[PDB]
Amino acid sequence: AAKDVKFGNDARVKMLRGVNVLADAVKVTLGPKGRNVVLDKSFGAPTITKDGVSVAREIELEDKFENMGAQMVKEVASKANDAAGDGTTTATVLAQAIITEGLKAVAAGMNPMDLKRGIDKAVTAAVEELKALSVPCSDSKAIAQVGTISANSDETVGKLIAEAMDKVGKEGVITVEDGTGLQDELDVVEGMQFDRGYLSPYFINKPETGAVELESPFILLADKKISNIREMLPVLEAVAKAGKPLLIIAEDVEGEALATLVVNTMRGIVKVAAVKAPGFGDRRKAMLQDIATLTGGTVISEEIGMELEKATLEDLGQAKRVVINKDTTTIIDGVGEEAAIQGRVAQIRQQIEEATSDYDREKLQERVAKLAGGVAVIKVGAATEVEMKEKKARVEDALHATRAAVEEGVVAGGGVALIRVASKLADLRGQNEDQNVGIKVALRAMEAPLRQIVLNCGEEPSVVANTVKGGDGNYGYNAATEEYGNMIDMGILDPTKVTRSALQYAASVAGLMITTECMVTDL
Amino acid sequence: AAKDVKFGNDARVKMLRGVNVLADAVKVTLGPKGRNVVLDKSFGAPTITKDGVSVAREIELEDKFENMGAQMVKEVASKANDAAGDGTTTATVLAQAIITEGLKAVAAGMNPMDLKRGIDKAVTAAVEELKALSVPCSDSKAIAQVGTISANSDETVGKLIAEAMDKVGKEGVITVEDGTGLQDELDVVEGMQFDRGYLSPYFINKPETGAVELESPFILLADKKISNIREMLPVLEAVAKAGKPLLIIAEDVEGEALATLVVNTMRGIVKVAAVKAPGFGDRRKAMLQDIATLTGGTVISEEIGMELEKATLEDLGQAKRVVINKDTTTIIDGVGEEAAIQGRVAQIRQQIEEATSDYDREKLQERVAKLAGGVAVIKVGAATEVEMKEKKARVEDALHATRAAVEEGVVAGGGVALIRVASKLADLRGQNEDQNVGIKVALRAMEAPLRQIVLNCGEEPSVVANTVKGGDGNYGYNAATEEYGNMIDMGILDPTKVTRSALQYAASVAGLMITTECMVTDL
Amino acid sequence: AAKDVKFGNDARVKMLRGVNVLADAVKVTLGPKGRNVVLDKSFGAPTITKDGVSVAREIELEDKFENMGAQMVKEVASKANDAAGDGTTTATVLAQAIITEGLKAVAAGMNPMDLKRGIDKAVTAAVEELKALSVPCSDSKAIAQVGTISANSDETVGKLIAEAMDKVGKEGVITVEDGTGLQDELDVVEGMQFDRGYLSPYFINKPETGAVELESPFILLADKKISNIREMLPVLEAVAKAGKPLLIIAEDVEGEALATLVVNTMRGIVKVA
Amino acid sequence: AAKDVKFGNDARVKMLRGVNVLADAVKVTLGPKGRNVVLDKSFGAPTITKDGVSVAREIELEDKFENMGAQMVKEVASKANDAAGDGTTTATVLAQAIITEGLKAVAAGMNPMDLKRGIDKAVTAAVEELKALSVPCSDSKAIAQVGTISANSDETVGKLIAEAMDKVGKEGVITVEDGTGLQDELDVVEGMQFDRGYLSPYFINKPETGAVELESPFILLADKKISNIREMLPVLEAVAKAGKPLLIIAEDVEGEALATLVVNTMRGIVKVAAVKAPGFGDRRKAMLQDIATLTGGTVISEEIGMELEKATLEDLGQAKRVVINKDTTTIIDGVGEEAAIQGRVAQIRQQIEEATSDYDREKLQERVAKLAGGVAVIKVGAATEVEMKEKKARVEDALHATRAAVEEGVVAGGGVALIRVASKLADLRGQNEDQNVGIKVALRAMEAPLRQIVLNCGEEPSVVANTVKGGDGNYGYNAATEEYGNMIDMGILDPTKVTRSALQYAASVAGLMITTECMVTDLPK
Ligand SMILES: Nc1ncnc2c1ncn2[C@@H]1O[C@H](COP(=O)(O)OP(=O)(O)OP(=O)(O)O)[C@@H](O)[C@H]1O
Ligand SMILES: Nc1ncnc2c1ncn2[C@@H]1O[C@H](COP(=O)(O)OP(=O)(O)OP(=O)(O)O)[C@@H](O)[C@H]1O
Ligand SMILES: Nc1ncnc2c1ncn2[C@@H]1O[C@H](COP(=O)(O)OP(=O)(O)OP(=O)(O)O)[C@@H](O)[C@H]1O
Repeated sequence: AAKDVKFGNDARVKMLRGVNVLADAVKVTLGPKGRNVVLDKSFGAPTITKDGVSVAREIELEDKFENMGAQMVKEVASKANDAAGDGTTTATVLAQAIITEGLKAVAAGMNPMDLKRGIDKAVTAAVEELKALSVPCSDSKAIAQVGTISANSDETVGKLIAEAMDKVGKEGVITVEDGTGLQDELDVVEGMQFDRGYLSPYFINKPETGAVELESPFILLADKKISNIREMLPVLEAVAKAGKPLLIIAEDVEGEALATLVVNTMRGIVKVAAVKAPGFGDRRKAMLQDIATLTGGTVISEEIGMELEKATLEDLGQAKRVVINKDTTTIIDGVGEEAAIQGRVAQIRQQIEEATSDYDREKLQERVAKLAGGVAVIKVGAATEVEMKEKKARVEDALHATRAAVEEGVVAGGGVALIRVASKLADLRGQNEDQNVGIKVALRAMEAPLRQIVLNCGEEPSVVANTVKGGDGNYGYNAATEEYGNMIDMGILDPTKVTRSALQYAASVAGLMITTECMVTDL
Repeated sequence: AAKDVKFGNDARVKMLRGVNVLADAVKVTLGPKGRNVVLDKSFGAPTITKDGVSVAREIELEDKFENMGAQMVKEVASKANDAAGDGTTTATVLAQAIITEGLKAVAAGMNPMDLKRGIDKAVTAAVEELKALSVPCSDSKAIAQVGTISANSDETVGKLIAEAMDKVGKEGVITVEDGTGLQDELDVVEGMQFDRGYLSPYFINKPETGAVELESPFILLADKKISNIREMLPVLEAVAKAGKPLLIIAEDVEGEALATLVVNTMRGIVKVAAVKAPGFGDRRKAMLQDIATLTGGTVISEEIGMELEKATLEDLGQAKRVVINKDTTTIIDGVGEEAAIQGRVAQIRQQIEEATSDYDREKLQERVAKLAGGVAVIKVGAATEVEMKEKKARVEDALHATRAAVEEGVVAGGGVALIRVASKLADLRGQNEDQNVGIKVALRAMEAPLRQIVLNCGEEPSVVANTVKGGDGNYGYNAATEEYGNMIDMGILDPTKVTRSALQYAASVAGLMITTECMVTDL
Repeated sequence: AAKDVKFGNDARVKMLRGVNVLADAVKVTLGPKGRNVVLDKSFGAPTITKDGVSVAREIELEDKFENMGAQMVKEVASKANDAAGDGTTTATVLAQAIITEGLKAVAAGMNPMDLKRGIDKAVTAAVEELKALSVPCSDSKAIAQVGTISANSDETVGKLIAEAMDKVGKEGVITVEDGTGLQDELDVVEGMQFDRGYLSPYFINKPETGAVELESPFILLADKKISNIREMLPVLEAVAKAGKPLLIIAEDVEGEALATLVVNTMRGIVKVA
Repeated sequence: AAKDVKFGNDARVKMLRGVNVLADAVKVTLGPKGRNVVLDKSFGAPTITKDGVSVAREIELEDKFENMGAQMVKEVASKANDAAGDGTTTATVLAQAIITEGLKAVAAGMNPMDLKRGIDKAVTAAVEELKALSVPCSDSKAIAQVGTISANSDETVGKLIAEAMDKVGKEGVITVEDGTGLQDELDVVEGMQFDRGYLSPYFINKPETGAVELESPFILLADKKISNIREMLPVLEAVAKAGKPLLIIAEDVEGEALATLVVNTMRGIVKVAAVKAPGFGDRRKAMLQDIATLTGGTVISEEIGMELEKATLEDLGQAKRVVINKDTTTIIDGVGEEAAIQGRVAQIRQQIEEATSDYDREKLQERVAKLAGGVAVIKVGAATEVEMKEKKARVEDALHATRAAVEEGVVAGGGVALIRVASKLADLRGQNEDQNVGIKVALRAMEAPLRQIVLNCGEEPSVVANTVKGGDGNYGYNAATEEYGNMIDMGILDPTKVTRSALQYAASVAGLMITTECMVTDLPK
């Protein structure tokens, strides 16, 4: 295709206009005074959201160069949300600040590569500073605060997630799903979780979240890979009139002899899914036995001799709900038999007691933790479908923030930690004055979150920025109550991982992206 | 198609406008102060790169004549990257200089093919001069410098590749692949390398790099060609529900009874690849036996009598990663059995000990070198996908540059050695005054790299060119530290092959290219 | 009126277009086999000429840049004409060749004023060499042939110029008049010549001729400046009573007297030169 | 006519476009290797010139904003011309460099007026540095060289002006005239000069010349205001009966008399040129008495009683020639007796002796200087009237540049003065980063003329610039012979005053137009 090619300042200004559009569209959602935005959906109702990443995904400009810049910054939100699930808006704001100031410097005549290297030096120094300043998160009150603040100062969901992590432990799995009443409910039912994903991206359902859900699925388990379609056709055939969608768990699933002809055979009324089995050998076999007992099913093996053609509907497992994601797949509620589940739990506990090898002990302890923790289910209760998915977004963001906080720790909320590390990093210098200018641009950039939150409050940013810079420790500006105080006392806290990942991704993409002079695109 | 035909100066100026667009878009990436570009991608995120040859590949102009010029100079970068993998930007810059000055001479009325002969005489003299001035590369410090400078003065990757060539020797194979952490990692694992390529260009995966990759492939080996599809259908059928993609190694693979119906069978969910077996007869059989033992597989033969229908999933080989390229195909990691691999290594060593024929000894020594060197794997660790591929590009460029340097030698970096050989060639004269002016055009063109690098630094190109021309030996201008000194001492060195190939390709295409009077295109 | 600028090679190719237009339009008629060129007239029949000056006079192009290039070459052609009297086609043909090759060379990237200096040196050498190659024309026969060739190969004109040349010697003065008879009339009468032009171009009675021809005029001789026309009022009254053309020779003529004389000339009451 | 506004960076880029247009159009002809520029005339042949003033005069753009930018740079060029007389191309080239880097820097988000203050500080330091580096031009050989270079490398003109100052000393008054002979003529005749211009621009007989040149006029001296033209009615009648040009010198001229004189001049019935009365009070009256002695005239005053109406042809002064400049009037070969002039010289010398006030003593000293020194006349000699007037113009601006040189000093030409000063000022800093970048913009802009003239040579600007920077003292690049050396040795010099004024007004207009945010203009119609 014939290419329009732009050089230097023209390319950079088209880039920056597109990036400014996207960053405004995302930054209008930041902070407790953050304001939700409407994303058009052609198939259904318009979607309200405070979730930055879905927004940033939805932007696509008409001018090709502006669109390219917007895609480059959409990468920031995508990477940030995948890493942490929160702070994508923060990452985008840090981006926009860094690109704007770096482009001003470059327009002055600056070398962009030295800016890049200075930005890297400053951002790594900031990573070390936040690691020094990170505080462990505990007491179930800090976690509740993280959830509440993450959900736009929603105390009910913060309390609910605090109760959930109290019950299932700091490492238990919690699932957010559609509720039925007007109230959000907690349902900790028996379930299972294994770190595997779908084999083919054609199993993605109508929702664009990337996780496919099954309405009362039918569980099939296997450790030995079958050979021909005809051996597993009767099971499908039985499934084809069982009533319930089929999820198969195997060591590794092909595309040729399953996916192509299940797509060509079925138009998609009732879905069929196939997933990998984590582990290998005896560990995988024991895990499959545990899953089969949880779902009331059985595991086919060469040694047993029981075959797929002999397998019936009652022999195999069944679950009440199953959600499959690329990162990790969970069976939400497998009915099975409660007495059988308890007997298997006792058997695996005695397996722990007899075992003495460190690897065997730790994997069996992982098994008992998975069985005992269960799955917490969040029934998002609200009046409407728009409020359904909006509250789902805020609840999932709160859950992800709590996860990251217990993974790494917490620091002062509202970007105050950025102010403090910027004050601490004022002395960092680069190889030359060029790298010093880059570090100073990064310094100027890290107060962007506070300024943008205060702007979302309608208050003037520079006043608050200087007021916090005059402060120290955990003194900052509660935007919700429009007053200065200690966040740690009042519970405005960010997870350390969220902040660190956001700043890291933003610095990396911005440093690459301000060094760009030739832009080549279709006309 | 109706042809618009342009003659003489208007044709040549449209040509030159297109060439100038492409050459600017490539030359903005040269040197340590070289600055990255953005190439659009329709399927995914925009690609920020410093790789000049890619920049050449995605340039196409709206005016047909300008598009011709751009394509004919894109040929330069393609040929240069194929030959050496670095210096494509240098080749394009030498082109643009030569075409512009030759067009000025032709606009004066000067005869084109005598200019061509003068250019060839000068460029062959320059080849001999650089061969005289080439210095062998060794000590693992010069290699590290070549890698670092090749990767835009990136010292960490230079140290890493120095360690890699220290471990796997100066001739071992090194693979660059996607990493997982934020850090670039070195993983020297057991693998195989053999100079063979894919049979059909329809096996090219989604990446446009031309090398297909397989995630957990399944290895099949053969020395006797099967006859019918039905004999090898069960293996495929077994593969069709094995879980892993199938790579077949054979003497020579057909298209009629494999490729057509394997494209018609699968839609591209899981790939199936077939490659040629290097060598012939007993050498090919021994290589297949070695590869089957490396992957834990077996080789089908008429003498053995074991048949494809009798072959099972456990009988055949399996690898962790395999990347197939047209030039050379490598199995990155075949698990197999470490004890079996060591036993095969000892057996082949004893085969060396018993053998005395020079050809047998050298091929068995090639076998033991391939087995002992293994495969070095570079896990490109970075924050983002854009930084994934950008760091991959710079690391691969460093790899190719180090390969070329150890293949042929090194000279002064930044074109300083090219300046020196230009100074040494001031006395070369052609058959007539026309050829003399052609030689002088080549002479005035060979200072293009230094000028363009210094311009990328934003500095005064003329003072640097004159200062270096006043200098001698390895005295030149470090662009990174903006100062004049000895390149050998400060480690800025080019591979001799890269520079020689760039100048040869550029001179050939440019002299052949400035002779063009008529241009015939679609309207 | 605002001004539109054009700088760079685009301007150069523009006056190149203009000079090519004018230069071809005038070079067609060069030589004895010079082809006719027809020129429109606002009224009546269009004139048909082989005169390079005549065709070169009215060349003026619609767009301003090539018009201005045509005007520069028109300037040099008329300057050579007033310097020499002939060979204007030759001058502008030489101009076309030199400018075309010069613009080709400067567009080829050489230094323009270095080129100009080289051309100046070459043309100076050509000038001195043509002094070396020059041959005296003191003979009346070559005078007859050159007068013939200049006047469109008319031997009668060259012959008459030869006889007049013999009449007034080497540095005499020859003046053309109109004869009522079908034969040309050659005479020698004492007269006065001095290199002085008219105060105003409006004094010319015949615009095509370019000179003021007066028959039996009263001649006034003055060595003083005519600052006021009141000094010329009795002179005008006397010459109007007598009824003949009037010629004035004075040291200087100021704006007032010149303006009043111009007004009187366009009135049609007196003939004053 | 309605008014359209454009504020913000759009206005900035707009006048940047305008100044780039005009600045290139004038920078092409800079230097001895300056390329020709062709300009259309509404009638006849187009003019071809190397004069920066000429090309800069008729630049105006179709759209209003860049036209305005062109007009600011035009007015600064003309202001420097009237201040100095030469180097207008230099001033506007410096203007282009300073404004382009300044607008680039302000568009980079930093404070424009911090930048302007920094540029002002840097240019003030440059002014004091060039004062330090200025060399006296008392030597007649350097005077001949600078007169040569100013008048397009014509050694004859510089030589003639050199002998002119040899005739009338260091601070004498010299007027160029037209000589009928092919040879140049030089004479010295006692005359008058004073800093007074015409009442109306319509008094100028030659619009291209800009001055009123009159031969053998009747001169009227008055110390009173001409409120009514009825006072000038008998004078007009007498001068119309006599038939010569008329000069009026009066204290003030009101609107009525000026309008009536303008009507009379455009009628074509009389030649009347009126100028103000120079000086003030008793000094003005005394020097008007001196002028009356020089021309044989009489001073008319209301306080004395004798009025403008009671004027005869004998009472008015007379002279052989007069030239009334734009703000100056000079009288050559006055009729009045030299003995009376010598007596007046003695009287004002005794006034000097009895003078006690320094101001009055200096006024009497300049009175005796102008009354005794006289005026040199240089009559240009040539064959053609066209080259007559062209060499006359070359003499005019060459001598004006020579006077600028004599008043202040001379430095090596070719812009290397600016190059050396920029070398000596690399160390100065400002109060913040924006003042520092303003200093840097001024520094790297004041080096532009060398690069532009080398461009005009056809060579590479940067190599010559850095080589001359490396060279120290008066070492630089002869553009004429296109080779290095000392320009003093080969006589390539520029007056200190012209370059100093050029850079001063360039920095002034840059500081004023950098700080342009709102740009109002009339509507496109
Ligand atoms: N009362 C408050 N005072 C100060 N900062 C607050 C307050 N409430 C919330 N914040 C800050 O607002 C941010 C949370 O807002 P929000 O969840 O909308 O965006 P995010 O965490 O940057 O990312 P995302 O777009 O994924 O939601 C955190 O930085 C938190 O510290
Ligand atoms: N500090 C430096 N000083 C001088 N030259 C340098 C310096 N750093 C790098 N170079 C030169 O820059 C070039 C490497 O730049 P780069 O890798 O972008 O381009 P390339 O090698 O010409 O080709 P390609 O487009 O394939 O990368 C080499 O010629 C190297 O000598
Ligand atoms: N031989 C020379 N070598 C180098 N520079 C020279 C030489 N002769 C003159 N110059 C420089 O060239 C400039 C003279 O340019 P030019 O004669 O076109 O007019 P100007 O003085 O710049 O201005 P104006 O427009 O008022 O005529 C001066 O800056 C002078 O120093």
